[PDB]
Amino acid sequence: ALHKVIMVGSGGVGKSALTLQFMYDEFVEDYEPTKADSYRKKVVLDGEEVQIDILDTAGQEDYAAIRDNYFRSGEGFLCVFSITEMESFAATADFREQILRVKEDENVPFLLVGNKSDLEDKRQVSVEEAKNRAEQWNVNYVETSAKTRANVDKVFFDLMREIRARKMED
Amino acid sequence: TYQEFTNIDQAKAWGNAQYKKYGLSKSEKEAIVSYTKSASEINGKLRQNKGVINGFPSNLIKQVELLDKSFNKMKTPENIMLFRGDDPAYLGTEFQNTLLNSNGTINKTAFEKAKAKFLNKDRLEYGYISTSLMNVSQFAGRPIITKFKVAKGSKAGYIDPISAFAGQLEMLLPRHSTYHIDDMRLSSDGKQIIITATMMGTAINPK
Ligand SMILES: Nc1nc2c(ncn2[C@@H]2O[C@H](COP(=O)(O)OP(=O)(O)O)[C@@H](O)[C@H]2O)c(=O)[nH]1
Ligand SMILES: [Mg+2]
Repeated sequence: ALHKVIMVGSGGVGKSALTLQFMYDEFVEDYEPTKADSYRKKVVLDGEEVQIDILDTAGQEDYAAIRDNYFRSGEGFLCVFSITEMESFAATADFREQILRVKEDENVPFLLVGNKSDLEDKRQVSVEEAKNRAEQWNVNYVETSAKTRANVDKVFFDLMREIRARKMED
Repeated sequence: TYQEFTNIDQAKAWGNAQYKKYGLSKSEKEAIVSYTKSASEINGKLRQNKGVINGFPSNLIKQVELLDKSFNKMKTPENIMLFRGDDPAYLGTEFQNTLLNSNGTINKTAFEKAKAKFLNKDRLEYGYISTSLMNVSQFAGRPIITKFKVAKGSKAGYIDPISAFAGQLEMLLPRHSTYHIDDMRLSSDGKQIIITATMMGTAINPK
């Protein structure tokens, strides 16, 4: 099995850091903001060997044709905001809307990810408002830190589980 | 050394001379006209997302693409000084209600903090940058004046002719541009911060 994950979210929320933390168990700071890359690794997901594919989108230049293409091919989405940036939380609705527009499936595997949980001291987005949005969207909300590793493996594995469940029909 | 226009008619002649060579498409013109009506919204969403556009609705993302690509046709033939005026929030939300003294002068504590924050540093702008060939009335009453040193060959479009909504002598710069703040000083007034910056260029370079 190959579970195709797309990272979405405003610039600077930690898409790259989260991807590189998951992939290589390292905290990579200030990864080139406008640089996109695709990753693939074998993981054991509930006893079964599977491959995860992660597209760490840059997004600054991902015009209609480009983003529509990878939204269509992507099977699951980590919709990342930073808990220290309300604007990034606000923007999550936009990524989701555009994802929903192309996939035409509200049951699309999707996790709302509040990143930079190590920066509680700078929090702008309440857990309440995020959880409420997640509930509204019928998705799980997880708070992560690419810095401390907090819930990083969890978001990827949980999303894979959702993609796998979605694939179970058919 | 950068050309700095000292006369409106000269600035217009220069601008027209560039504009004539652009050969913008109907859709590029429409995108630019729209920009001159809707800059606040487009630039706001760009800033909100730190330049990321893949959450933009169909109309907006198509407009962004058209705008971005239009700069392939719009270059300055010459080192040029460009101007814009800004309100305190340009310096950060912490300056919004803080920059100004009660008498209308720039608070010197706030100014030193802004200098500390920005002087001798690169700044990345997520929105497109609307500027003028001169310090026009639109900008000249604002508390912050920025003079951009824009190098020969840089993406920069004279869009005054394209739209009635275009600012006086408006020069548009591409989004996601970096500039380096070289100098920050108070006007003789004490009522304005005058910022001098060197435009470095845009990350947005569609083939
Ligand atoms: N403190 C902290 N910083 C982070 C975290 N994740 C990313 N960053 C930093 O936030 C900035 C943006 O991260 P990046 O991965 O480039 O975000 P992206 O633009 O969405 O790919 C960089 O300086 C990262 O080092 C985190 O969990 N905690
Ligand atoms: Mg990144």
